[PDB]
Amino acid sequence: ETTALVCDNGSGLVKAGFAGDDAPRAVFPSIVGRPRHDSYVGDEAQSKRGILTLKYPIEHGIITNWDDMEKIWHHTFYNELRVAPEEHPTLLTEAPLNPKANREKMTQIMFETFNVPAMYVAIQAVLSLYASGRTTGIVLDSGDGVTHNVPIYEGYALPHAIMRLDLAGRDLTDYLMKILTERGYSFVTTAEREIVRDIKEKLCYVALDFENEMATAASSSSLEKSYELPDGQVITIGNERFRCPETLFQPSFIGMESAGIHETTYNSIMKCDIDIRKDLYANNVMSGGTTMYPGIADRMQKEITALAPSTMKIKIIAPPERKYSVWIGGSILASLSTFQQMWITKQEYDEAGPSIVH
Amino acid sequence: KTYQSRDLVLEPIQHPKSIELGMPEVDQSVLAEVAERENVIIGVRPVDEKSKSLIASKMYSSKGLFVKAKSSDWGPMSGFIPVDQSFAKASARRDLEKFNEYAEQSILSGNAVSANLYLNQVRIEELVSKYESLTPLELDVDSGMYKTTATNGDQTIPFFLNKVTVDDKELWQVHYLREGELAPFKVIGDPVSKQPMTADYDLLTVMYTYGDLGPQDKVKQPLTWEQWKESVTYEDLSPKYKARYDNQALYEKQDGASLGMVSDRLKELKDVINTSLGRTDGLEMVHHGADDANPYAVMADNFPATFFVPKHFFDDDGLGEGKGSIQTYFNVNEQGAVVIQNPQEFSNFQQVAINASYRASLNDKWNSGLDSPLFTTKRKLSHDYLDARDEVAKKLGL
Ligand SMILES: Nc1ncnc2c1ncn2[C@@H]1O[C@H](COP(=O)(O)OP(=O)(O)OP(=O)(O)O)[C@@H](O)[C@H]1O
Ligand SMILES: Nc1ncnc2c1ncn2[C@@H]1O[C@H](COP(=O)(O)OP(=O)(O)OP(=O)(O)O)C[C@H]1O
Ligand SMILES: C/C1=C/C(=O)O[C@@H]2C[C@@H](CC[C@H](C)/C=C\CC1)O[C@@](O)([C@@H]1CSC(=O)N1)C2
Ligand SMILES: [Mg+2]
Ligand SMILES: [Mg+2]
Ligand SMILES: [Mg+2]
Repeated sequence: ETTALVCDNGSGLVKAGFAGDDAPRAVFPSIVGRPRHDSYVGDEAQSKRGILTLKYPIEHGIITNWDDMEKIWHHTFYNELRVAPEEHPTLLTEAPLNPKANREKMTQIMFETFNVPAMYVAIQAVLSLYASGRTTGIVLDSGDGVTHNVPIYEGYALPHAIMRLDLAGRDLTDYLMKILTERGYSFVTTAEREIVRDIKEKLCYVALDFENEMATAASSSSLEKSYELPDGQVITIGNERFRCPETLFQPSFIGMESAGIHETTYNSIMKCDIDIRKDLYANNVMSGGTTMYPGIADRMQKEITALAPSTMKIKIIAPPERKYSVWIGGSILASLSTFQQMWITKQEYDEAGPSIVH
Repeated sequence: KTYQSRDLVLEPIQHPKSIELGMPEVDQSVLAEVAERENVIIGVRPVDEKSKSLIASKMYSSKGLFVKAKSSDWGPMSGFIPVDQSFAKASARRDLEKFNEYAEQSILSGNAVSANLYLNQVRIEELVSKYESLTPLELDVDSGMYKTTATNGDQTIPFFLNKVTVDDKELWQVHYLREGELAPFKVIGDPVSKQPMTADYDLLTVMYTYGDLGPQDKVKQPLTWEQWKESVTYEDLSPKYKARYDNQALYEKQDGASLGMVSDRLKELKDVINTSLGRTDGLEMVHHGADDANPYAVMADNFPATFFVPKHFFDDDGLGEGKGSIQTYFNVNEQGAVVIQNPQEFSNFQQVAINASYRASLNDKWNSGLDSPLFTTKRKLSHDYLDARDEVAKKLGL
């Protein structure tokens, strides 16, 4: 009668908890800090920042530093969840298009290093769709390091139509730091990057009509907002509020030749069977922290409508808890005891090796 | 007009009742605005109705964690904190030895002083005429003082009021019979101003949107000034925290042990609340963490509670499509305070707020004394989570 664990390994945040719960118990930064002349994970690494070099083990949703990822998982089990991993089946999440060698290495660490009794690896965007009570639809999942379009039909992702856009939250914060120089402000350091991330989360929004919003900001101060820095200094933000998330729709703002999130969504639906397109258009689910901008669902509704045939019903589902939809979907999946079938047991790993995950 | 969601059925309130609250109406209005501005649900534990004019006057400071002795809710000492805790509210008279020791230690350690109790004519009129807590004053000729009586519960105790002139104000000093002898009544006063302290506003809980959940929601145990210094990097702190890093006395007074078990969200919201109330520089009403993190929580002493919610809860179908408004199912007063009268009604309110995307923090001590443990992780699961799980199980053949 052991409770399964659910761990969403994000480029910026790790979300961890127990299957059966409606929210993760632990949410902390995906960072490992080493003294700058023995190791800190998450909150403590950020808190002790001034005396640590910080590293991100996950780049663009993909685990790249396995030794640092082991520290994150050890901290998740022993310090955050306070569980013994050998007693809990563990569901881990992966980015769409995660290389086979990566999930095999992930499987090898779970069984050999943590000795889990069983494990399952789920695609992050598929879990978001489950969190909204659906098994068919198209997910736009945009987090800290990467953005994806994942069309899903009856529980299964359609791999040929998956779209990856490297633009995500961190690039938007870097872009906000950059365009803030255009009003005389200078944010450059790692600590200053965190102040800009906070300005972005609090004051940014997606304009329904970008050009009209730029005209309004240019001729009046009605769209301006004040923001108090930690040291008491008050700064003013104007058109940067909507220019920053506009990059999702116009990636050329940051030098990227890629199509915008509205275009990748449409192109993704167009790569799917005609008989299923109506089901994707009516079930466009948004998830991840970078879809949290006010006005993003309405802007996506307007943009998809202009691209899709007039007879098509377009619906954007953007739940208030969409920053945690991937974790929620993993909790739903791992708590259905009738799903104790697709889990890879430790006995099966001992016989077949890491390839059993495929 | 009926709230129906899974096993939760709520009927509209028939004949809404007026509930007296001790929190001044202006303070309720401020907290209603804080809830809207900050987009959080703020719950505050009861304040006795007779503390209202004391708190509203803005004259007194209030008791934080270092003053665990209870306020009194009866007699001439109503709203103040008696040094002899047999004159305090019933929870204190229940464990008299423990509460008398708290009162004494708070004074002997310098966290409070022993002050005399002076009541003006206005407070005497309030106690005699408005609340009927004291019987009319009878001129006892054998002392010069004016005799009055009060009930604690089954017993009637006499008090003697003496007219005095202190700091050019005409007041009544409270006296009582200490072992068959007339003695000045003592109350706990502020260690700096020496004036009697009133009860505080104890946060019952703060419910934050699911979208804003993060590291600031981690409840932390108090740290010593040394341990806190080592855990933070000076350069990243605000002027408020740099001052505490450079001054041990400032840290111990406004942080560490003085807050108890608290999250970063709550530390900041406490400052927002006190600033919005105009309660700074020693007159703060919120001193510590919420009851949801209190290991010594007593569920029976948590009601009636006042809840302050974001304004969309009062809109047509504010609770969601076809669910109606908060005031339809819970009693809401003129200031926008949702008055929660018992554990069952608090359990219903929490489930409604959780379904509307506001996160609960559950204290297991809240289940102590209940017929059934309403405040558990499983019983408080969001209905969107449970419905999506039902749908996925049905659709995937699971
Ligand atoms: N309210 C908000 N408004 C705008 N952006 C936000 C908001 N909240 C979070 N973000 C951004 O979302 C990111 C964190 O979200 P999330 O947890 O979904 O990412 P992740 O899972 O770590 O990353 P990935 O899935 O891309 O590997 C950060 O860029 C953060 O700044
Ligand atoms: N977050 C917390 N962490 C640790 N202890 C806490 C926390 N919240 C409350 N406490 C404990 O509960 C106490 C709060 O109650 P307190 O204000 O002293 O009395 P009360 O029951 O409200 O009556 P009066 O205020 O005296 O009228 C103080 C402390 O002993
Ligand atoms: C509050 C919070 C937010 C977040 O999303 O944090 C994650 C993880 C974080 C790691 C470094 C930082 C100093 C530590 C903790 C902050 C965690 O980096 C991020 O802020 C990066 C850099 S700026 C940006 O937008 N993303 C995202
Ligand atoms: Mg993610
Ligand atoms: Mg109190
Ligand atoms: Mg208190």
